[PDB]
Amino acid sequence: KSMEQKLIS
Amino acid sequence: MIGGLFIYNHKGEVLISRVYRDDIGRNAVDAFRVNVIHARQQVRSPVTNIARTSFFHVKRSNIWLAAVTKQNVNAAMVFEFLYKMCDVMAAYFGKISEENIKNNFVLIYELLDEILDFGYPQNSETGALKTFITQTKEEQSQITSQVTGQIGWRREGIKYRRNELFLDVLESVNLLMSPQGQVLSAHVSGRVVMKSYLSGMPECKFGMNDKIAIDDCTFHQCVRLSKFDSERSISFIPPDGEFELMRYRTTKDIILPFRVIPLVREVGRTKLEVKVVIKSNFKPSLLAQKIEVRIPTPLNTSGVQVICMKGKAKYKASENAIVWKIKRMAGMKESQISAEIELLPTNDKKKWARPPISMNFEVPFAPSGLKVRYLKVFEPKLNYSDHDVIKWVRYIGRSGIYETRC
Amino acid sequence: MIRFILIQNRAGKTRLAKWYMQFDDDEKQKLIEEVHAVVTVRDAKHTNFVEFRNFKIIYRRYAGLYFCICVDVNDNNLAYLEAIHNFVEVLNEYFHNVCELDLVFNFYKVYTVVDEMFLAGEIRETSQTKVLKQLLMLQSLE
Amino acid sequence: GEIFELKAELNNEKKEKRKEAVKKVIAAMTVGKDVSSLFPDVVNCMQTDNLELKKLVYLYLMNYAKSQPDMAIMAVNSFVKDCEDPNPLIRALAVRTMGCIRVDKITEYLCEPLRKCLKDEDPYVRKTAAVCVAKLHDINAQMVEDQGFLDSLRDLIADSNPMVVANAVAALSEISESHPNSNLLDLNPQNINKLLTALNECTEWGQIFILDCLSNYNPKDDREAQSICERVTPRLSHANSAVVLSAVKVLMKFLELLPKDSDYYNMLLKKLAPPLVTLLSGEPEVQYVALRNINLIVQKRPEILKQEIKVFFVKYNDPIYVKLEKLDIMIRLASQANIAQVLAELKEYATEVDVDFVRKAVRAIGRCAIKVEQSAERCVSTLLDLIQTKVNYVVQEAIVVIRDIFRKYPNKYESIIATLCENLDSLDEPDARAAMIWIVGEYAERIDNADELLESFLEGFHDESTQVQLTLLTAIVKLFLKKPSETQELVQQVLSLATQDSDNPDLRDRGYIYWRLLSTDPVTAKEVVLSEKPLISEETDLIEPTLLDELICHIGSLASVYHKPPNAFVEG
Amino acid sequence: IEIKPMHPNNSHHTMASLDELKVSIGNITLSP
Amino acid sequence: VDEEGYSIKPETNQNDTKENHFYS
Amino acid sequence: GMRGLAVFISDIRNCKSKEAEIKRINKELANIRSKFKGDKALDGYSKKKYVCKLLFIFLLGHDIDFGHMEAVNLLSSNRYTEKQIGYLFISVLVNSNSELIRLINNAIKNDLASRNPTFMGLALHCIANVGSREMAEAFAGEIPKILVAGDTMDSVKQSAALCLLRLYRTSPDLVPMGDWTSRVVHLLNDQHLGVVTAATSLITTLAQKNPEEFKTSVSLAVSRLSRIVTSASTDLQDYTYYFVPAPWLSVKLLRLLQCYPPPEDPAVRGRLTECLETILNKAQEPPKSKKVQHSNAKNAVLFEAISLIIHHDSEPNLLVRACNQLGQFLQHRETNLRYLALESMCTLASSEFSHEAVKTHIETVINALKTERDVSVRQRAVDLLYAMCDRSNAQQIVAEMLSYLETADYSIREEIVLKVAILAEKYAVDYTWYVDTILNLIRIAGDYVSEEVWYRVIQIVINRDDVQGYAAKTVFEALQAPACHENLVKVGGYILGEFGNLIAGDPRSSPLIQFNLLHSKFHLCSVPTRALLLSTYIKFVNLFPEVKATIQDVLRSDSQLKNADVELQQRAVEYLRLSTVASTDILATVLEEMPPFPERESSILAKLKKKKG
Amino acid sequence: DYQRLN
Repeated sequence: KSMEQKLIS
Repeated sequence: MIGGLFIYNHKGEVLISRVYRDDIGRNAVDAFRVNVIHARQQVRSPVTNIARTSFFHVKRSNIWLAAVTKQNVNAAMVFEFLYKMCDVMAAYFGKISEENIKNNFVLIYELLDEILDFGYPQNSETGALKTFITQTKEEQSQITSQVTGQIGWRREGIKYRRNELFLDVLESVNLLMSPQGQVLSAHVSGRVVMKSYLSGMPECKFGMNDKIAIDDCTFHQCVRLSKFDSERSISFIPPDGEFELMRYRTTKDIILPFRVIPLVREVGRTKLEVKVVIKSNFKPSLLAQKIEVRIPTPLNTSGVQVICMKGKAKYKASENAIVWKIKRMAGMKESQISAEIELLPTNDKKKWARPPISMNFEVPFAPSGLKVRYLKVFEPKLNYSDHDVIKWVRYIGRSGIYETRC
Repeated sequence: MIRFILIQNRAGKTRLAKWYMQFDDDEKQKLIEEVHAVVTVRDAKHTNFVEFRNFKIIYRRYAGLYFCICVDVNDNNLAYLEAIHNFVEVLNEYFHNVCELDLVFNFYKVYTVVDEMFLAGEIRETSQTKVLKQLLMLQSLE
Repeated sequence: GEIFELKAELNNEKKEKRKEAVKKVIAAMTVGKDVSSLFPDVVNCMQTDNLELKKLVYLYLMNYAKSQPDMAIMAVNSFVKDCEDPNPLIRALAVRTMGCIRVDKITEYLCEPLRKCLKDEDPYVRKTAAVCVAKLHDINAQMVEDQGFLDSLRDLIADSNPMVVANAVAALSEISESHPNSNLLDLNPQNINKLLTALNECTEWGQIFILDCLSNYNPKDDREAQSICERVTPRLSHANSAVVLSAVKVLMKFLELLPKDSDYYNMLLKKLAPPLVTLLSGEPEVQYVALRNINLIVQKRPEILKQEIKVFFVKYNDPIYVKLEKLDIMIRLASQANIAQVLAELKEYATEVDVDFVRKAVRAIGRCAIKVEQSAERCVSTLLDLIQTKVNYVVQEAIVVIRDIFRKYPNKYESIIATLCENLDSLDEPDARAAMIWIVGEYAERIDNADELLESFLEGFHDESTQVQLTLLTAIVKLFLKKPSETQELVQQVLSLATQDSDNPDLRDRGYIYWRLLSTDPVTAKEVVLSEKPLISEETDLIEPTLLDELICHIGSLASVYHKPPNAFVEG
Repeated sequence: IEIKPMHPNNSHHTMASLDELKVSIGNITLSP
Repeated sequence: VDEEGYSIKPETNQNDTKENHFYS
Repeated sequence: GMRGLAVFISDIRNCKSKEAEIKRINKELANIRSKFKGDKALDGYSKKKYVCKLLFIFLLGHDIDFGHMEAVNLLSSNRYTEKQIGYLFISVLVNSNSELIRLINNAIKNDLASRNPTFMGLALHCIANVGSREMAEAFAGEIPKILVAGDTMDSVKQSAALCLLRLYRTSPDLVPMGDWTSRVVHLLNDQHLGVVTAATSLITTLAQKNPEEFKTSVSLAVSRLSRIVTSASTDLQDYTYYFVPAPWLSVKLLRLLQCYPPPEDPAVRGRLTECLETILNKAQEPPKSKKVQHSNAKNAVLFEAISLIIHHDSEPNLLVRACNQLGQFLQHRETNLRYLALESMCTLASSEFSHEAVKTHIETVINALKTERDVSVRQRAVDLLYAMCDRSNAQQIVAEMLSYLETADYSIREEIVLKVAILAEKYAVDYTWYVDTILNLIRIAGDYVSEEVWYRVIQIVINRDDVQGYAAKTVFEALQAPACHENLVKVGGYILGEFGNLIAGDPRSSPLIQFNLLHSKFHLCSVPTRALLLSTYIKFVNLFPEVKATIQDVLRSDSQLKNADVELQQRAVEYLRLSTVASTDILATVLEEMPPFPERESSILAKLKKKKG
Repeated sequence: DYQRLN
């Protein structure tokens, strides 16, 4: 899997 | 003819999908995953009509490969196409699974469009797809005339430093035999898998014991099949690389390499006492190998106990069957296994429904009694011959379905 | 009442399977595998619902996480769409601008954010206040 | 969503970064994502000299361009400018692809080069043109100049190169699915002597086209029909099915030569068995197709696999669908000689765990019994043990056999209903509630109980099989004529329901007809309802004489699989 | 759920009164 | 696969020709 | 901050293989097994961390065959975060036997009963998260007592309110109604609204049957909206989520009022109808948020509010003004707001005081059946055409659905078929229409023509003397289509059976001509279809004795007399006796006109109603 | 293993 982050903006 | 062509993973996710007819939309690709891969009831066939759309398929590793069509198509012609396709693939990026699918996803599409036009199988032949699908004018004009010719097996000329070739007389021995020891059905289905490393357009001719007498034998495309139906000449310009030149079936005088001998005697209501015995059946110089002996167990199987006098067994509930492996066993020997099984009475009182004892095994002779009497070569332009051609012949016999009622 | 709420990253790993129902393992994989199929095709010009056997799904995708609620047929639509968004926006405070990578490192921590905002099949607690309080107070002292 | 990220990527000034954009557009297309939007941005990449890209722009073009006819014009000048390219493999791709775009303006710009290409120096192009015509015919089926591409097509058959004439024949049969008045055409002594002769040099696939073609043809004299089969026979091998069966499909049609008539006919019956068997050795899918084809071929000509029957003994790890066929076939092959070993295998079969196997396998004894008198007594034995095992779903399936056995061996096995009614446990399978009711029917004089039995089933009428309904209607007016004293209150009900409730027009008509008979003339009522019915025939649950002959003429096809004429798979 | 079996066939003559039939037919008239 | 006009062959049996024979 | 976890889980997100997780997890199933059994004992972190690796592996799909009771230890614990991982491991795994089922539920009994707001939040929740029979039975009489408003803290009456619905749903029998009723409606008048949202639910699903009893606090639903909207701008900061004043809670109330009719108190219909025109006036002020979260929840309410408005059906102010309201969501840009304005406009269409208006929104829907395109968005637009259809609408509304039918998705069709069937017959000025449309229904579907639809096309035609002769001709003419559908033959076979004589005249449909053509389908049909034809045959053997010649020679045929199928023979034999042994007066009296079908329930509407759920 | 032939 890869790097995932942020459910905003 | 063939409308669509869809591959999926164990999860019902799409990997490749190429539609060749307006006949067919998303609708279908969806209506398989639903009705076949996520289907609740599993008892089924390989062909499946849904709303007057038909849905052929095959599985390999964890994969589904479906053909779709809105027609009364040649059913065989599909499955056989599905197979030749799967050959093309594995023989381009090794192993047919989700990683090697997604990894060559272009190479696939690229191939799917070349091998199939408007649902008509074109040129499935890997030995031609590789002259202009990559993993001058007179240089294309060849690469085409070859593709569309009568030969499509052989890139022209391209040749080896020494002319060589190998022949694997692989066979698989099928058996059904009652618990007495009486052969109900038993046949051998074998195939002669050349490996032509010859040079040029090498003409060839192949003999054996054609009179052991063969019940029927089917060829590859490369054998001049009317020359075979006049004389009994198996004449063929062969593919380069490995390729399956003929399959044959043999019913009579069969070296049945193993007699299972089962002996069960339940001791009241709860104790079950099982004794299987092998008897190897060939020249004792030779040794059979990779011997498995699936001994199926009750469904009320509390107990997991065994003592084996050779090899190494290991009970498997879920399998509901003992699996007993012998490293090697020479010809004309014996061998036992024993078990003691505990019966916690599950349902009412069905007298347990006993499968048979099935066997996998390799042995290094042709259980058919088939032997390769000769293999002629000839290239009239570039002058080489036998007496500067290497040759080779192996002989391997797996099981097939080696069932023995118990 | 709700049949279940899922989450699934675009790639189709199950990152929250809640079962208020006597489903079987063969009928749990199938609907997890299935839900995904219906949902990971639909853009922003289709209805965020859609029937699903004898029930229906409510869902929204927040960049790369597929939140779904298989609700009843008659259970309110735009009211269960927010119940995700106002369930999201409580994850937003508790994990501090939440992601996916938290929902795994803290995989036993959104079950408590769940059980709080929903139980048995229906909603239970819908203040971004009394929620964030019962969480961090349950934590700070153990 | 993440769809602009792409439009962006597809413009980036490094051509390789654009490429790897498309690659992601293809992937997204594959798994549903309606990248319908990106059309023009893909089309800006299609005027490129790098093929491995051009190719993937086409895979895209093909899909969306029917649902984008407006914009899809963007593509046309690139296409026509490929159908002229000095590389034939590029030409074939251009034309191959442009044929697949379905929007009438593009159809028109297409006719220009598809004329060129049907006449192209290169055969790999002509191979393509030939196909591109069937594609065309699937829209603008008229196109008058394309009534004059049927011209171009036909003539490709003569063409030197075997891959052209394979796609010629292939294309041209599918075009021939519009057959209002003057169609098929073809089919002459010049034609066939090419085809059959090319039946060697054409590929694997070409072979299945030509054979599936000829099967259409009728010959006239026998001198001809023989001299054809001598050139089809050699198809004994490879597409270890397709070609073989398609040659069986022909060979089976070309068998009007009267039973013994010739040394040929009693040899072509000999040739047909070996390669038929061999299909069982192939992979489990073709095994199936060919098991389903045998099961037809057994009915037309039970002379071929007359002996061979050992070949159908099911094996535990055969794939269920191969078993189910193997069973139903052995039953057709069951003879005065081999009910011995058949009955034996049948009882191996009925201890399996697949329920619809076990069943078909017991049903298979009754079918056997009914077929082979000598068996009946011993065949009926087998059903006791099986019943005595008390496995409900076996009993339920046996009652269904036991009934039809009575009807062929008219009760000299009464004893068994006592036995099997004390192994029953529950009767939930309607298939088999029917057979209970009908036995209690026929023999209501010999069941002191019968009026209980048939009362029991009136409790739940609506919500029973419109078979357990029709079968009970008759089983209670049968009882009534037999015990009218003590019954009337049942035909009061039954006939009531069948007349005054049922939404089923046809069970209402049956519920009147009885009510009318009884009411108008009871002497006729009895002599109609209880009239002596003949014995059922030993058959093996067969196929209708011409419905067969139609299928026989469909032997490679999907028809032979499903055993149903085309008209249960829709028009496109 | 109750269940039963079958007597054997008679051979000759104890006959069935048509009057019994006609009586029992006369009586029956049908329901909703 | 090619290298310089000739084709290659995967193996570690190694070359075995006539093997103690003649052309007599 | 467990490192046993954050190490082990950091290995699996660093992985780049599916068979490499088969290494790293099956190392961690061989790791934890060494822990409990053999070597010393570690508690606190060791029974907490070497279990949280077994709840995290069972959400990656691997076998938890070695490890459970390790965690049936954490249940009777001290701390809050040493039980939590025990009541998320008898919530994701109720054990493999009934072994721990008596050891689980006395490490619950001691925790419910231990007066505690923390250790009741784990212990009543687990009964509402599992909903087992053992977990239900023994804690039946318990739950009524807790809930009674009084002594047990606020956010525990939540955990009982929604454990007595779970249990009343799993085990309704072990929940009959005592007098904890009057105190539970008392909860509606609460300060803690997390309890009211948990109790407004429980008052519904139980007293779904009878709110007359619970009615009282019915009215006082209003008070918690109207005084947080009509006057001030951005009201009490409690739940002021995207400017909408506490939404996911006024849906639960308007949805408790939808159980049994409008309120009888003339003041409580004067307070409610005032409040209804607060929500019809929250949606007569424009978007004070551009992002979609607002109009959602403003309408999440406004819909459930409309959902009641209809259910009342009593206020033709709030009916024909709420449908003009839903007739401004049809053309709206969002597909959700159009979709829901077809889900709900649906319901109105059949109420006298609303329909006439609804009916006059039609073309919008037709030309939205002929638009958005995503099965579901158009699908729901049929359901509306189908509801709005009266005698006016029909002919258009039929030919329209007929159009949809072809193109439309296999997976229903019948759905549409059943509808067209029902509509056609329910609104036919002329019945020559009814026949033509049911015949279309057989051309276009046929494979989806249902059972009961082709029953009803006969029932109706043997009730209408004007159509008989027409049906006869039209049906006849359909059947010389060489590729006719089975269900044509099942119909056309019974139709000429009764009315073939009204076409006998025509020289191209003489009784020889007719029979010969039915027998052209006989060999190609299902037993049942053949069984019918045999009746149509023996009927013909009365209508026309011209052909009693041929029809007998068919009935005698081995094929028919010796059939393996019961009826197919039962009949062939019976029919032959009549043909031979039966007077002429008796045969003609017996094969009479067949009485008209009595007016009745129409079992088509009964099957559409059975397609749902 | 493989044995030379003619």
